[PDB]
Amino acid sequence: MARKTPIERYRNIGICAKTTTTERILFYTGLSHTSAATTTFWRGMEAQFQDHRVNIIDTPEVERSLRVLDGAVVVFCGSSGVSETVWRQADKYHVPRMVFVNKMDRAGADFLRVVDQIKNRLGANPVPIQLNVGAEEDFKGVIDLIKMKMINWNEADQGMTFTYEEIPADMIELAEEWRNNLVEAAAEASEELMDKYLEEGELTEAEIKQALRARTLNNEIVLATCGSAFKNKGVQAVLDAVIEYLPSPIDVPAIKGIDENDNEVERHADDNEPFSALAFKIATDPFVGTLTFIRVYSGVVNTGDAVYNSVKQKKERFGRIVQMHANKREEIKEVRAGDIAAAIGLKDVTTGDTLCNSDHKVILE
Repeated sequence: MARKTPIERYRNIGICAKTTTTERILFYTGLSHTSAATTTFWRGMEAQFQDHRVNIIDTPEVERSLRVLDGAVVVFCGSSGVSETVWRQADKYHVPRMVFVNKMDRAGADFLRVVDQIKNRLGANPVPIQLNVGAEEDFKGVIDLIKMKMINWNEADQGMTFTYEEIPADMIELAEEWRNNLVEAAAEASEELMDKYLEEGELTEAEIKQALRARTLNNEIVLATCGSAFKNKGVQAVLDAVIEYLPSPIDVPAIKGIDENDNEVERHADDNEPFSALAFKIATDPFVGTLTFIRVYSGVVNTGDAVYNSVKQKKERFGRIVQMHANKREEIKEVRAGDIAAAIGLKDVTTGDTLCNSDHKVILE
């Protein structure tokens, strides 16, 4: 029995802030194709990618949530802005992140101000990849600084389609100043990119995206976007950024746990590694009893498998397994490395417990 979706197309993310951003993500993903974790599909605003499985993990415990997700979308209101406690813990666990400055349609909205605060108050290195076109009631879209094009989302579709257009005349200089910043941000990813940047004064879109992705993954920068969920202008582009810049399960370090001799060991994101998983939320249900949400880090688990609860030091047997989608449940038979699902009816599993292969015991938490 083989893997159906390559592990590189998974994005385990948290949306940290939230309810409006998440509801819009479920809406866009749904028509294009609180629950502890919801699986959605996204192939890009222009269907420019293969289908990616985006597992959206509900975020507030906090230290546990950050190990369950691989990357995060940290959402800041355009008017208030800067979270500080969460950001610091994220730094400790080296969680790659991007930033979404939402509510750009509201009074007092100022994208660059929020960005300057992330740099100054949070000690981060934010790099905008967009510029808002207007603010408050004048907010009508964004500028994709990499393509150097304005995104005009259709109003009747609810932003389900858009058209690329030219950067309006009064924004050209501002758009160029910030594109220069992002390019130099990309140039510092390698010796080769810097040498080209210095000689030619430019980099290709593919070079810029690869570089910005690498710097996001090594926690050197945080890319910044903006928009408005209510005006259906922006979250569609956040979803593209998740694919382009946030990590897959093989882009983060192997999870660490403790073995039977109290020594630190790791479990690599590979289906051939011994099975290991963390139970991160247990939800009750009036028809199926309990839903034990697990993040699988390594190996595979199937319905009928005997596994070991390393905390309780007892065997559990997996029965039914489900993944929650926005509008239904998919009943499944296996859960592989890098994925999230819920096991129905486990007997004695508590939140934070590790489930693993009996012959390679490990406690993740």
